[PDB]
Amino acid sequence: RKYFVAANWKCNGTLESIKSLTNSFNNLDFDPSKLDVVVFPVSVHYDHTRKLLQSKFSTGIQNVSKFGNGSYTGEVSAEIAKDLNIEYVIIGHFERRKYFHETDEDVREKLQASLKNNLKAVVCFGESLEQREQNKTIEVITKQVKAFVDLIDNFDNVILVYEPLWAIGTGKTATPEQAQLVHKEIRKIVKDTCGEKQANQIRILYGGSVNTENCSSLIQQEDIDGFLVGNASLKESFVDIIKSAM
Amino acid sequence: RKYFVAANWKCNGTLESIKSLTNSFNNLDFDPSKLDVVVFPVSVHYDHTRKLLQSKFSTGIQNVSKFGNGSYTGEVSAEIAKDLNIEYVIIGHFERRKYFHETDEDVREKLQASLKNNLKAVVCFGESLEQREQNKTIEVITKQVKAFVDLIDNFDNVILVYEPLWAIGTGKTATPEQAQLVHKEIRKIVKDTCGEKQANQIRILYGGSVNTENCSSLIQQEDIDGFLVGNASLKESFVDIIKSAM
Repeated sequence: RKYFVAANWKCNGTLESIKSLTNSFNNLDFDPSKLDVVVFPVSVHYDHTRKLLQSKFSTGIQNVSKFGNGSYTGEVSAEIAKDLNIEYVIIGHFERRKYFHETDEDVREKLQASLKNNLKAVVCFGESLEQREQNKTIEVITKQVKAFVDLIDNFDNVILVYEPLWAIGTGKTATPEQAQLVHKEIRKIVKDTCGEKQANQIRILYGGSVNTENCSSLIQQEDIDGFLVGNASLKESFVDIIKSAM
Repeated sequence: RKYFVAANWKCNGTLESIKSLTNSFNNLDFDPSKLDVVVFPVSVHYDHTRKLLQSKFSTGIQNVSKFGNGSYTGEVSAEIAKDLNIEYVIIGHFERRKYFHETDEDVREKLQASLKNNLKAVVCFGESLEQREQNKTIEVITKQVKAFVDLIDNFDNVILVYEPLWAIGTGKTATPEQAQLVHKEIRKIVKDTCGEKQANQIRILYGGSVNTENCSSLIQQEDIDGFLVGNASLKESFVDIIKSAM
């Protein structure tokens, strides 16, 4: 399984800043045929980033519409993402599940639009603090996954990401092994709703806080196939994280 | 005062369709100092459009984040737009109030955010079929207007837009004379809480269905200063609409 290393710049950046960060990322010489590296900039920051990052790097956008083209002010569609050659899309990131009310229903509609236009989706999920304290993890992750897992046609064009929300700001932090458990559990869920084969080929990323100190300790985990890094990806040392996957 | 005319492409357009159109747009010789003509392409189309369209044409985005920069996957913060030199932004467009639960609170917030970053806004609002149908347009409009209007300090950088939602859809169509009324009321509300000066200098575009055949009928109205043209702006004929205002 090809390790997956994604950079989620979220809503951050300035022309000059990306210039620096990208020029930095370029220095690391990696073989994309062995490893996948994806940086997701800000909608309006896309064309800037793409023309700065050497092709070895892959790029997507942090979001896609649930509708096709038409009267949907403020929305970018998979239709457009395609004609613009954007290769990946993040869907269901908890930050949009929270501040914007996106739902499983929406994530399904979004996953479907993307695959129909040949986009590659990086779909996210993960139980909450309260949900975990109710020993309802496996349960939630199943309801979540089973909400779109049926739409995947080619298990190399859809990337799963686990977001341990139960830690998102509480001093807490999933141990490289605690994450590992949920992971292997996600995959099982995949096995029994798609087939032993499928699950052994779909990549499942970690979503918790990632960085230089734990990256290698994480990727090394049995069922963690890389990660969707947040703030650590806005610093030039991010190259160190990519390495841990080389 | 200065007539304002904008093209709201919404979620429509490919790299080529835009190349071609924009060109059909350049041909029209108008003074950008006597009239305002603004185009709003899809986020991942701003750069492409901006470069292809000439200076006489102002360009902007269709939505701006209510939050500043930070962990907000999927959003575009006003500051990022300021660093990008995006001059205009649309806010509270009914489609975003509907499909996405944007509120009067949000609008208020995004406007205050846009202005902090020297952006120029085109804020939208209007009542529903049920609301007009129960005689309340003036009650609604005032609320929606009193909701954010006070933030305005330079009555040239914020442009109000009315949207006859009660028609939009209902196979109906507000008449020029009707639109005019609502417009004089909006103006008044601007006056009542900002002063005659502010009031008589702010522009209030139409926002209902505008086309090569009724633009005249509306612009002519004395409380109509231009419009937020939809589908028609995807055609080369849009120019004739700019013309109705020059």
